[PDB]
Order: sequence, then C-alpha cells, then structure tokens
Amino acid sequence: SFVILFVTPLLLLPPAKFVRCAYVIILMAIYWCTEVIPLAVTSLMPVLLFPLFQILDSRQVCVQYMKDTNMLFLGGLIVAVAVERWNLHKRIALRTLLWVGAKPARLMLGFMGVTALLSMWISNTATTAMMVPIVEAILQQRKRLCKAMTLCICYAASIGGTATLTGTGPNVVLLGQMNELFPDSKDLVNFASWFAFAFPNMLVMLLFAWLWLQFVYSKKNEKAALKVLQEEYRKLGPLSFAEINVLICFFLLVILWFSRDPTKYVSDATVAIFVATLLFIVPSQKPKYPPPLLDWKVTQEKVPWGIVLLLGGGFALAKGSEASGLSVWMGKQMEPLHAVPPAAITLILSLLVAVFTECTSNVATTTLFLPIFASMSRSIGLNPLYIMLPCTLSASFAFMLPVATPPNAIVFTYGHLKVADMVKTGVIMNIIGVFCVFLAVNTWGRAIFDLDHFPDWAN
Amino acid sequence: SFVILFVTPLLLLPPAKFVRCAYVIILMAIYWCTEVIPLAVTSLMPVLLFPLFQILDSRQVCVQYMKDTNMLFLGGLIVAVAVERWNLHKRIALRTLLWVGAKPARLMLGFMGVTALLSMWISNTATTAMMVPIVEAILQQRKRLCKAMTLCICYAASIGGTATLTGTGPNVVLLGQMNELFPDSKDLVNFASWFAFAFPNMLVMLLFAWLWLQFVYSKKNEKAALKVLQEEYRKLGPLSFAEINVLICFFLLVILWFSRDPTKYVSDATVAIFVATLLFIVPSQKPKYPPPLLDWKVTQEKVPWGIVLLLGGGFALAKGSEASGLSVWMGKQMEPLHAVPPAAITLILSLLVAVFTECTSNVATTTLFLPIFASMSRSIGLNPLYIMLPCTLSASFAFMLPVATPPNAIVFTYGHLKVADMVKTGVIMNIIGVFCVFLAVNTWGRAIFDLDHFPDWAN
Ligand SMILES: COc1ncc(C)cc1CC[C@@](O)(CC(=O)O)C(=O)O
Ligand SMILES: COc1ncc(C)cc1CC[C@@](O)(CC(=O)O)C(=O)O
Ligand code: NA
Ligand code: NA
Ligand code: NA
Ligand code: NA
Repeated sequence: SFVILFVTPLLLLPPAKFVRCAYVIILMAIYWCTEVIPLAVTSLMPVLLFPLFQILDSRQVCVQYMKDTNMLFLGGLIVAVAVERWNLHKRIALRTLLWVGAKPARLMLGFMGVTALLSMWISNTATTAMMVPIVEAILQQRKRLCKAMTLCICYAASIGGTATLTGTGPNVVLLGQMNELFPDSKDLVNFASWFAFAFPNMLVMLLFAWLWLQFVYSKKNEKAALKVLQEEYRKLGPLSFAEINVLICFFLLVILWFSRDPTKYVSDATVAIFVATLLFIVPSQKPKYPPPLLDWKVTQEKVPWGIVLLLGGGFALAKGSEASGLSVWMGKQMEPLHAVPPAAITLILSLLVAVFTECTSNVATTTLFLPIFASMSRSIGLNPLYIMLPCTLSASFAFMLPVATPPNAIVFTYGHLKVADMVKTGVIMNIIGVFCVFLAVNTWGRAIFDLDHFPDWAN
Repeated sequence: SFVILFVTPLLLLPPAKFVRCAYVIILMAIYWCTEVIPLAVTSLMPVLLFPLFQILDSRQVCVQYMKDTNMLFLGGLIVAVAVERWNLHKRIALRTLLWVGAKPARLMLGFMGVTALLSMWISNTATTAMMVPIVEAILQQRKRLCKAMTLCICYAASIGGTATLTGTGPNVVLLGQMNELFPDSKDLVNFASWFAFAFPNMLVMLLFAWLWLQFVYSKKNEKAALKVLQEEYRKLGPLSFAEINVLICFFLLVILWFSRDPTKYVSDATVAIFVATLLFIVPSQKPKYPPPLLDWKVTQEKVPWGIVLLLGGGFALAKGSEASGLSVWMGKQMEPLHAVPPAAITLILSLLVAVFTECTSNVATTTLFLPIFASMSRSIGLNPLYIMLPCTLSASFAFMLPVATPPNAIVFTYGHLKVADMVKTGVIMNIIGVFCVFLAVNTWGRAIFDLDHFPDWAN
C-alpha cells in the first residue's frame, strides 16, 4: 500500500554523514521501485534531503541538476521532438518496412530492425509508442503471432536504444556519472566511442533476439501487412519540405557528433543545442516568413522534463555519495572482491542489474547502481568502464516485466500478453543480453576503452 | 522581418573575449526583443556561443542553468500548479470580490486587490489569465469601463507580482543574479527581506494605480457584477478537501519562508521543494488510497519550463560576463558617473528600465540590465542593491504596450483596448511606479538592506 511506504521507511530518521547519504539513496531507490511519488519528485529528493542531513547545502545540490550531459540530453530531446512532430521517424519506419517485405519472418525482422534503428536516435518510450500501433493495425487486419510482434517491438526498442548515448536514458546516466565520478575522464566516453562500442553489440543482440523470437514463435498475412503498411504510408503524405529539413538537421547533428571525436570548449551538448536552435530557425515550409520546424509550445509539451530532472537527481546523488564519504566506505566494503577475477565480477553485476531493472525503470536502476560499481572499481583496482559499461547495457535489459521499462508498459497496455509468457521469453532474453554484453566488453570494448589497464582518471 | 534579424546581426562574427561576450549579450537582447526565436532558445544561446567564442566551456555554462534560485522558482511553480489545479486562487478571488462589493468603484478596487494579492503568490501571467475572464463575463452581462477593468487587472497583476520573490520573474532574476554576481551576499535578499521591502511599496503603487485609474475612468452595474460573481462562485463548488489541503500546504510554505529569516544548509529552495513533495504525497480526497494533490502529468504540462531555462540562461549570461572580463570593462566605462549623486542615477536607471521593459519581457529586461548595473555599482562604490532593487521593480512596470509583458498581451487579446489609450495610461503609470520605487528605496529600503554603506560582498 501507499501508507506503509510513505510512513514506515520515511520516519526512520534519527550518525555519520555517509550513513545519512546511504539512507537517502535507499529511500530514493524505494521510491523509484514502488513509485509512490513520481520519478521526478524522487529525483528532487536530494535537494530536500542533503541539506537537511548536512551532506550538501542547497547550492551544491542544485548546481548538479543541469550539467553538460543533461544539456546534451535536452538538445537531443528537442531534436527528437522535431523528428516526431513531422513524422519523420514514422516515414522511415514505413519506408523500410515496405522495403524489407511483409512475409511474417521478414516482417518481424523488419519491425525489429526499424525499431532498433529509430531507438538509436529516439527515446525507447517514444519509439515504442510510435511502432506498436502499426503492428496493432496489422494484427487487427494468432495469439502466438501477436505476442511475437508486440514483444519484438519492445525488445528491439530497448536493444536499439542501447546503441547510442542519446538512444536511451541509461547511456545518458552513464555519461553523466562518468563526468561526475571521474572528472579527469574528460571525453573518453562520447557519442563516437560509445557508438563504436555498442553498435556491433546492439546488432549481435538484435540478431539473437530475432532468432530466439522466431524460434519460440503465409500469403494472406503478407498481403494484409503489405496493405496496412501501404495505407499508413499513403496517409502519411508525400515527403514534405519540413521533413527533408528535419532530416538534414538530424544528419548534421549526427555528423557533428561523430566528427567531434574522429583546452576543449565545444562538447556534444554544444552540437545538440546548435542543432536544436537551427530547428527553431530553419523554415518548415516552402520559402517563396514560414513557421520554423519547431516552436516552443510543442517543444515544451513534448520534452520529458521529468527525465531531465531525474538525470539531474542522479548526478546530485553521485555528488552526495562522493561528498558524504559513502563512496569511500562502499569501496572499503567491496575491497575483498579484489581476489575475484574481473570476468566473474562483470557476469555477476550484469546479472544483478538485469534482474533489478525488471522492477523499476532502467534509468533509475543505472542511477542507483553506477556509483556503487564505480566505487568498487576503484576499490579493487579495476577499470571503471569494464564494470559500468556492462552495467549500463544490462540496465536496458528490461525484458521480463511490464513495469521494467515504459516500452514494456506500452506493449503490455495493448494486451496480447500474459506476464507469464513475457517473463518466459524475458529470462532467455536476459541471458542472451548478458552473454552478448560480456563478449562485447571482453573483446572489442577492451580495445576501444582500454579496459585492460587501470586508468589514471580512476586514481 | 525575420530574415534581416536572422542573417545580418548573426553573421557579424569575426578580438578580446569581453567584446565577444558583449556581442553574445547584444545578440540575446535582440532575440529577446524581436522574439524571432522563442525565449527559451535565446536563453540556450550561451550554451552554444560561450564555448564557440572561447569564453566558457560547455561544462561551466551548463552548470549555471539550474541553481538554488532556479530550484526555488521550480518549487514555487509546482506549488502554483497545485493552486491552479484545484481552483484555490479562483476561490480566493471570487470570495474576496463578493466580500468587497460590486459597486463599480469598490468593484475595481476589489479586482485590483485580489489580482495583486494572488500575483504575490502566482505568476503574473497565470493570475491575469485567471482574472481577466471574470471581468470579461461581468462586462458581457461602456468602453471606458471595459478599458478600466481590463487594464487595472493587468496593472494590478504586475504590481502585486512585484511583492514577493516568487511573485514575478524579475524578482527571481534579481535573487539569482545577486547569488551569481555577489556570492558573499549569501542571504541578504530572501523571501522575508524582499517581502518587507516590496509589500509596503506594492501597496503604495496599488493605491496610486487605483486612484489614477478611477480618475481617468450604478445600481444595475453592481447587480450584474454581483450576479456574475455569485454564479461563478456557485459553479466553483463548495470548499473541497483538496482545496483545504492545498491551502494548508501553501500556508506551510509561506510560514517556512518567513521563519527562515525572522554553515547554513537549508534554503528557500529546500522549503519550496519540500512543500512540492508534500503536494505529491498529501491526499486530495477524503481518506476513508486517494490520488494526491499533484501528479507529474499536470505538473509537467503546467510548469513553464521555458522560464526555468530563461532564468538559467540569465545566470549563464552573468557568469560569462564575469569570466570574459566584460563586467570589469563596463565598470571602467561607467566609472565617471561616480560624481553623479546616487539618487539621480537611481531615477535615470529606473526610467530607462521602465522604458525598455515596454518592448520585451520583464524577465529578459532585468536579465539584461542587472549585470551592467551591478558592474557600475561596484565601479562607483555604491551599494549594488540601491541600483538593482529599483531596477528589478521597474522591470515589472510593463504598462504601455501589449508586448511589454504576457499579462499585457493577455489583456490586449480580449480587445476593449487601443494601443493609444493603453500607452496614455501607461506613461503616468510608469511615472507613478518610478516615484513609488524611488521613495521605497530612499526611505525604508535603506533601513532594510543597509543601502547607505558600500557592502563587503560588493568588494
Ligand atoms: C531517453 O529517455 C527517455 N526519454 C523520453 C521519455 C518519455 C522517457 C525516457 C526514459 C525511459 C527510457 O530510458 C527507458 C527506461 O529507463 O526504462 C527510454 O529510453 O525510453
Ligand atoms: C513567474 O514567471 C513566470 N511564470 C510563469 C509563466 C507562464 C511566465 C513567467 C514569466 C513572465 C512574468 O515574469 C512577467 C514578465 O516577465 O513580463 C510573470 O510573472 O508572468
Ligand atoms: Na531509444
Ligand atoms: Na528497468
Ligand atoms: Na505574480
Ligand atoms: Na517587459
């Protein structure tokens, strides 16, 4: 019930400041999981609690809620608002789905491919919310097949969101906590390096996911799917000038992000804000003044400001952990794991994060777990990335439960799914994801991020 | 046109870093006034431009957009969302309007009083947007009288918003820039001290405004107004449990704000966030779990995140002015005004700000002008508050033009007003406001803020 979580754990207030910060973290974790209050309010919890518990005054807590990473996230969100306003993502989805074909096997393959492609660029939640009505209409035109399609959309959304930093919230959390916890790691993790690490691993996960979903789960089906896709594409309209301009702005954003990393002042946030500003200037109509691609009304009503606040609250939580001495204490506690081989530690932590992310949101999961794992990484003399990157990727492995991720909730909302079949698929899904992430880290993540040696920025 | 402002001043890019920061400030001022791009995007301009012009890297610019003041503003906005969701402000307005009476003179007096009272607590824009439909319905049930009522609503909204820090955006700007430009002035300006300074001055302005509007501008009118107010109050419904809980939470917020100032960790932002969090916990319905007073959907759709970004951009602009050396250069330039008596300087600056605020938004006006005036204040050895407080109050004197403030735009939207009559009223309005602010500063502002002596925090 709500009363038991509102009263009993909250009234546990009385010690050492690290104990108080640990209590703040535990209370925020409980509010993340149970969601008695909204996620944004739980992320505002540090502003209330750190000054009260004498860990950080209001100034230091408040200056954590908007950072370089958070501004980059906001710029990406504004660009995504531009993409969704003009149905560019829907156009790409329908065009590629008509290209791949409509026979059921190729149909599922195409849906997963387009969902993962658009998730690399748009929020997992928004990509799912756009894609799942398409299969809803197609299936409206077999219980096993409905499960297969609706599931594979949510799974592909999560997997594809893992590909880029701005694709999903856990990656933004990872970037922000890398800046917060390891300031001397200036640009080691960026759009180019993260893409190089995660895109092959995303492709491997998507391939195994499609194979598994085809393992567990006709002319008429092909014809009906082709008809629905053709109808949707027609009513979408011809390729407009605004859609072309949004596409050009997004290509420019991607090109600048990738060319930033083939005294540094310009960052990925500068590029994202530049492209968003262009979206507020570039005309949306035939010049022949026409309205721009974006106005502030739609931008404000479509940007998830709650997620912005949640990222800021995660940064404040990491700052409080460093200031209160909690990170040092946790490192001292997890020190005797130095004897354990790092591969086993990565397996166990990835499995633990994949289990935990089935209960609360992925972003909250990675927010809670990244500081602890970073503290252990500097405790046992291990490269923090070798622990955090598998943790960040596994936080997105929200496969078992509808409450695991908003894509899963959207997918469950339409029906067609028991929790039993979803968890039966999701357990092998999590096993596959952990395997793929383990290989990605142990093989080519080593070369990309120099996971062999203990870095200087980790002291 | 849009092209001339998008191309010609923007393409002036080439010098010294202070010149580049001055160019950034001038470009942002032009975008504020003309509003070719939305205000939030113009406030994001520092993130794009300071790294490009080598003034501040993206990290330092981005850590300015959420501060203690900005979090306090957000908490106040959330509390205001709670107030507007349950029509508590409308209930207070209708109850007090029925208490004061409906005869035309007392009717205008009551409307101005309730508008100023609710503006002390709610945004000027939101207070105006709620109040003006009431007089629209009343007048629906004389051109001079319509002008009088619609005007006095907007003027009372601005004047009442001057009363508290969270009442209007310029006061939030003043608090934020006082923290940014004068860090050693920790809590000199706070809710209690600002209220003590501005409430008597707000009352004086409102009294003279009512007198002037009665100077320039029956039983049937009284009966019709009373009938409309009674109808609105009936359809408002009886005093609900949620309304009482929102009222109690707001009283608690006010009491904590005033009792904060009869190593400091708790600030006004901590109190505001605490009360907002309570609003997300406190039940809105008879317990007999019922939904809380606020959920995040309405909070996100009702909070003006653009204004949050604009305040952050103002803080970043002040930070860039300090870092680039522009503030020092401006102080050197305005040094030879040390011979001018401070009272004359205050008069001229208040008149200049009152003139400028007729063109762009009040918040943008005070954002642009406060750093320059602070630099001059430390140039000529004058108390910065003696210049900034009249500047902050005069920024709210948006009386002449509909584009001067969103309350003025809302008021002009309903009609009943030429620009000619509005400016004719507004010129004497600005004269009255400047007079009242001059007296407030020269008399009791001196005692409250120690305006006589050059403070230590101003170096
Ligand atoms: C990029 O982040 C987001 N953007 C927009 C919205 C509306 C929500 C989010 C966070 C949720 C998630 O990160 C998945 C999860 O955390 O379960 C996702 O990518 O949709
Ligand atoms: C408290 O600030 C605000 N809150 C909410 C909204 C929607 C807008 C604002 C800023 C505008 C103004 O500050 C007046 C002006 O600047 O002209 C006001 O109080 O409405
Ligand atoms: Na995504
Ligand atoms: Na999750
Ligand atoms: Na107000
Ligand atoms: Na103005």
